[PDB]
Amino acid sequence: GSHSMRYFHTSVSRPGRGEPRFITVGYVDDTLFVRFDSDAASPREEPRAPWIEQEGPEYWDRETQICKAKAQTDREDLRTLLRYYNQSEAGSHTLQNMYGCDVGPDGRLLRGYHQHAYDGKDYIALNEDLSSWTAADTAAQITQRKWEAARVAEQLRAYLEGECVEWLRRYLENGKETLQRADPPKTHVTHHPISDHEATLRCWALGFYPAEITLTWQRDGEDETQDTELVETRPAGDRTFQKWAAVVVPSGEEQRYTCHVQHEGLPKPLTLRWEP
Amino acid sequence: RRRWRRLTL
Amino acid sequence: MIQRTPKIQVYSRHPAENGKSNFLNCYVSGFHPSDIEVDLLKNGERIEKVEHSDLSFSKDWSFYLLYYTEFTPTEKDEYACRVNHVTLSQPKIVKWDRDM
Repeated sequence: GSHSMRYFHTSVSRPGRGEPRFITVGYVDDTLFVRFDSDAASPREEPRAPWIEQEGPEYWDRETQICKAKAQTDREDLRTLLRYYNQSEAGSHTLQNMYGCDVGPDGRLLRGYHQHAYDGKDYIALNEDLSSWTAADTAAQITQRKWEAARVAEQLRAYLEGECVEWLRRYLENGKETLQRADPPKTHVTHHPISDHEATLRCWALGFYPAEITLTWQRDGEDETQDTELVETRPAGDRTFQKWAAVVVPSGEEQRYTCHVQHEGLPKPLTLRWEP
Repeated sequence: RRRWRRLTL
Repeated sequence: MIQRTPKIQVYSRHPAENGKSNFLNCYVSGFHPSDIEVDLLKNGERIEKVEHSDLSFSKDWSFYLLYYTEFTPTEKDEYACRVNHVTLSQPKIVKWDRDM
């Protein structure tokens, strides 16, 4: 199906405790494949998936160079942001950057991304046109002016339409055993009496990949959007994910409830019920 | 692979 | 500055079977800032040498981390995750319930 590549970056200042810590990770879809941590014993970008290990020493050298340079620009940027927001040097602040691309089943570019956040809030983002900017405030507008002057968007468009797509294609081929395999959820419903007149029905999805999934409870065919407790999809640690959806039902009415499961690993949506 | 060129805000 | 309190889930990698080796997970998500402290507890005491994922974040910029350790569940042994964060007046303890 469709695929994505993303590089995430986080620098966190710590005044009086040395220089900011820098951590960057790369993903293809929901698979971590590279990492770099500035606090590591001897910081290098490291592989985190088998299909990237075949890349030569030249690949790792170049990647590590970029990671180290990005740690440095983040340090400069954190200093710049203190100025832009008239902030003291006393506090810890956070700078985040994500960039990457989405491709369709045939490998064509769907969308490119390049965005920043400061202290957990939107800062500046490259628009979908890969040519214009959305700045969140007057500080971000200062960055926008600099980046428009330097024709940064044009550079990003070139990368996102070119190398991003091409290297994603390469990774998808090299990791075709895993990246191009969807694992369907293993599903079941559990029942737990709360009291004499109420019971919890919990619909489970386990062992699935990728993470995207929809779990919905129906009562007499009606979506129970507003009464369903839905946990955040969580990693099992073996590359697969887990999720559940729960409803509180009047006792004796269990069979009026159906759980519905949609996942790309499934040929068609599943319907299940509690099986006493 | 990552974008080579540096960028500051 | 905006602050977001962590969502916390404590669970096993595989369905729990007494006497069978497994992994105990504590997944913290949806938080900001990124500074967080997470312990896994066995009968109220901290488990040594717990591993964790590298800091990453969701589309809304909020952070997530997975802390994990190999464990062999029993009937008697109680497990939990203890989380501290700036948004918390006191560390939050979430007990492992093999049905959650």
